[PDB]
Amino acid sequence: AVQAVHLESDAFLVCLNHALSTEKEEVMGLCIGELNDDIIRIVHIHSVIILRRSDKRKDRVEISPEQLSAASTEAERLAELTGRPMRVVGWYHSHPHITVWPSHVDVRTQAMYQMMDQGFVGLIFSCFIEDKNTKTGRVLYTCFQSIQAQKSSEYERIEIPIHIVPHITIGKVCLESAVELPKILCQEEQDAYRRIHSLTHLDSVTKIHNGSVFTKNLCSQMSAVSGPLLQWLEDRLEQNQQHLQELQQEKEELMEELSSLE
Amino acid sequence: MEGESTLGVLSGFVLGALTFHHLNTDSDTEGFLLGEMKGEAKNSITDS
Ligand SMILES: [Zn+2]
Repeated sequence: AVQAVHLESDAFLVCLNHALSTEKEEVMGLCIGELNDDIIRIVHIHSVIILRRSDKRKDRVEISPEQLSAASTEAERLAELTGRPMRVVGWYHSHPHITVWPSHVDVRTQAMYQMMDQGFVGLIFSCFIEDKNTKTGRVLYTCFQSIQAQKSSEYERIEIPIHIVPHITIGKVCLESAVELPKILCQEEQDAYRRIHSLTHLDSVTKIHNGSVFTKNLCSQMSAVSGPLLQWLEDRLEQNQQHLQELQQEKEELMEELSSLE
Repeated sequence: MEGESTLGVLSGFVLGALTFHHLNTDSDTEGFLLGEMKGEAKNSITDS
């Protein structure tokens, strides 16, 4: 069983931006990385894949072996592109307006995944917690595994130490993962519309209403997700230009300091 | 299977028209209802 988890901030950012995308439902994804031994068994998570949940509902969070096949294919692709030994090592989901701790169903699912390999670890992000009494906001995250109880079945939780490795700059893999969220939302809306059109024998004014609903939904998606994401990327480009200028100034200053000194 | 319900549906205006036809009749009245009956399937999911 795993003894520690290191998460690249590069991927923690993708997880956090995925968690804050929506409060109306719980969202999920998978974590790719490597197993390592040092000083102790550790899991280094490098990148994540965002996933679409079909069944939805409260507390009913599972990933299909189809999603596992897609994720393992992406893992092999990234392992060959990056030369890293990347396998699917974990999973994460969001608990909005809900305590960060796992439910007995979360733990049973973690155990069902450990049946694949006891080296599998779970993550949970507790998002926007509202408390007008304190008038403060809060956001938490935790890592966990499961153990068979002393008594029949009834698995129990166990905590895993998790740290964030300071990845000073953005990897391209995380940008290519973050831009998949708008694509997945648009694809979800499109699949809903396509399944709506299956009963072709339907009222025309009703089809206009459903088209208007589809347009309003994608307008909301662009106003709340794609638009702010694009604004963030432009702001980051401006920040990087200013930072490049400052670092060039500092490089010239240190070059002068070492040339004139000794 | 044989999980079957039998909801009934009307429009405000049809109930209004029945009420109007009645209020004009100073006695019991009666008639026939024409429309269509359609079965819809919901494949509910239970836990997993
Ligand atoms: Zn959960």
